Amino acid sequence: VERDEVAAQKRELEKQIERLSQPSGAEDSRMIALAERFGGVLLSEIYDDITIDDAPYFSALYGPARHGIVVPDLSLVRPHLETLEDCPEDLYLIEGDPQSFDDSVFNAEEQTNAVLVKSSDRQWRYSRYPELPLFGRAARENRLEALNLERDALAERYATLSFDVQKIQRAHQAFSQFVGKHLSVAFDTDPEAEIRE
Amino acid sequence: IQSLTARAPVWLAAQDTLNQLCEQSGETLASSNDVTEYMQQLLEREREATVERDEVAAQKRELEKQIERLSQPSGAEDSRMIALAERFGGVLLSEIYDDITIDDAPYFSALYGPARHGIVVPDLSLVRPHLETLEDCPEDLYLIEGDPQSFDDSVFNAEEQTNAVLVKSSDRQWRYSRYPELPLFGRAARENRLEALNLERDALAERYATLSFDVQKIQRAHQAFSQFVGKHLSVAFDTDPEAEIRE
Amino acid sequence: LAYMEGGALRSMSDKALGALRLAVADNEHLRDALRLSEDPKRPERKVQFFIAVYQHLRERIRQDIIRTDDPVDAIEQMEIELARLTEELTAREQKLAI
Amino acid sequence: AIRVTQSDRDLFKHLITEATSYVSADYMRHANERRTHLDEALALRGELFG
Repeated sequence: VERDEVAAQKRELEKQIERLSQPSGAEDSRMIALAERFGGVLLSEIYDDITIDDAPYFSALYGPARHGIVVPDLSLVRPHLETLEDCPEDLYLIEGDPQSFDDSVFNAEEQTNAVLVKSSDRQWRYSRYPELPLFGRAARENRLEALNLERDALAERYATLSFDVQKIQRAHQAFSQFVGKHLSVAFDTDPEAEIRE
Repeated sequence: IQSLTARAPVWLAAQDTLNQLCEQSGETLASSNDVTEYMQQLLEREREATVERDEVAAQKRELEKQIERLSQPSGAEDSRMIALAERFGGVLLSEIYDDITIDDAPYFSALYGPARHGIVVPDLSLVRPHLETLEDCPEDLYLIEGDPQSFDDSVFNAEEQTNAVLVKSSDRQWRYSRYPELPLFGRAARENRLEALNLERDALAERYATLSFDVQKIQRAHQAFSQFVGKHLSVAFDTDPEAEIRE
Repeated sequence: LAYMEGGALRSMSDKALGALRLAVADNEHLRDALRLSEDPKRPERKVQFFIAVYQHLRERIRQDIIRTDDPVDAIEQMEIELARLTEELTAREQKLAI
Repeated sequence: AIRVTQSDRDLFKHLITEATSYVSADYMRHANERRTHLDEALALRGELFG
């Protein structure tokens, strides 16, 4: 039972690691296609290399808009807008130079472990610092390796339990054979004394 | 005859228990090795039935969590939002839109996007001192300014399109929302959908009950065989003494 | 039991009857049958008492949750129900509200 | 539910056991008595005829 339990957890970890499809941590290819259909680049691809120290700050700053396309024109989209049907239900678009992307328009003010952004007239948005930020990924290989460490720990535990079960089954077979061939005489006394008599 | 007579009663008791045991199962046993192989098949059935049981359990947990999100008071991220709604002089937006019809519900849900479950607060400067204290709140909190009692449509640079809505959120920013089905706002028929979910979850509860019963049956069958071999092998499958005594 | 002397058989029968008198105290049909059973010169009466007991149990099975007609087989299903119910009793602890 | 099922199981398991033992022991005692009668008949018959 225990080795089966560990195998199930290792399947869960393997599923989680597989969910890190590409490059290390899955990114939606459909968004890449959309970025191809309009002159621009995916925002995470622009900040995928920022430092891990500031990555949580940036992710808090952008909020839901983290996944969006940087299109400096905004004239290509409006005609094509009614043509978009396969796109994600909440599509986000930003205007700026993809090669040298100037700071997006946020009236952002930094709080303790949080950010406050005056998004629009009569709208403020408040967000706290997360972990595993969408920006500064740097492939976030360290998380993939932490998951690999956990997966390997589970694999090792599974290996030990399988070995133990094999040992137990071998002992069981030994006893089955014994009671199959010696039980009739087991624990009886030595016949030599009676023969002497 | 004395030896056979002393031996007989034990063999007979063992045979009665064995017959009861194997008849209780579908397969008929004939030897020690046979009993062992039946043990192994029993283990395999345990570890298959348990997997189906656990998977159905996962679905049931997801269903209850989904139902629970739609419950109260105006189904939302209720964990903190209710207290956050009263700690400022505001009203939850989804509660203001409690009464909207099913036809305008998808439109409004697309329009307001992530901000559907924000709070209306007419000044937004009175929160500025309170804000630093917010360490216990959803990771993205939305605040809107307007009259809570007769809130006017938030000034959006909105633009209706075929089955979708375009909005300019900021200079050099736009959002495009496609009409969802079965939205947040209009929490009159969203009770209709949670009714559908209750009907769905009933079946999962029933099926899970049957699977758990089956697993328990298998476990007790293994317990019975173990008890048997603990108390029984000394004379199992031996030759019948009635015959030999008669001879 | 075929390999036992009559004294032990009578001892078991007597002690079983002692238990039965208490077990069957309240019922009347079974009590009448048991009363009738104790004359050694009319053996079939005892099997008739046994039949009465089995029928009486079969009425009480509550087949809403059980299906076996034979009570002896129904014991296992009651055992399974106890195990399953004790397992469901475990815990949920997702407690947070207004 | 656990309470109700506990009561039902206890009642069944005790009453069935007592009924079964009380009936079966007497049944077997009658079987043995018949065997003894047959053995006695055959023995006395044998020696009488011889």
